[PDB]
Amino acid sequence: SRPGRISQELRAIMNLPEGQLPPWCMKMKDIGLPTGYPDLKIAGLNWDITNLKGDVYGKIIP
Amino acid sequence: GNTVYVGNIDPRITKEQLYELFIQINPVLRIKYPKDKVLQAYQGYAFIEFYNQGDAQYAIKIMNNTVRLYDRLIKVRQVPIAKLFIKNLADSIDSDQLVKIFNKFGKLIREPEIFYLSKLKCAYVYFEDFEKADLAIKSLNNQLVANNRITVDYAFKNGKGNAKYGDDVDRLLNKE
Repeated sequence: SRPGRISQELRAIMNLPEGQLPPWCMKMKDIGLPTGYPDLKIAGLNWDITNLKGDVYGKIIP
Repeated sequence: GNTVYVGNIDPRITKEQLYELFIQINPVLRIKYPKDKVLQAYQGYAFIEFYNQGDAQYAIKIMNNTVRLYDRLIKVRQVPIAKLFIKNLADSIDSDQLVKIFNKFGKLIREPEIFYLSKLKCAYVYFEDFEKADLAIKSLNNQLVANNRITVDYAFKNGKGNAKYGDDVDRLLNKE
């Protein structure tokens, strides 16, 4: 398990339908990216929305 | 400093799943997720330890009242209550009289909060125990107090009193 991937089971538990960013990503626009992941890319924030596929909404890319 | 208290966790949530959630927010050192030994269930809360104070503080800012797991809103703080809606209070009915009327049914966690809709004097009353809250409903719903006929039921959060308040029982057992 990694930052940027969320399993279908957890997605179901979160009530997060596919093709949607997890609810905490909106707050990251205001407050900033994770202090422990300076190189985190999130689709639709600082990574092309085309990469939001399946379990993936982000990825640590330097 | 580097550990956060997580509250309001549906007991079906596993520890793997807590890890999977919180590693989205920052890298996680360990998780203490207490199990009630008698019931072999989890108790509604956990402790998540990050690597430093900064990541924890970040987590609290981002995660607090952002995520619903099994529909319930998760709380994140540094370092599960019976709330009733009372409608149609008389002008006479102080905050103090509410305390006296509901005291006899059980312990109150905080003082009442009074507010007005539409003319219509209402209050929130906060019980430690859903068992005690039930008695107060049974005894006072649709009854006459200071010549006004009141209603008493659980407040909206959609309502308090759901089954998954065995979290109330665990917290009473383990003394908050």
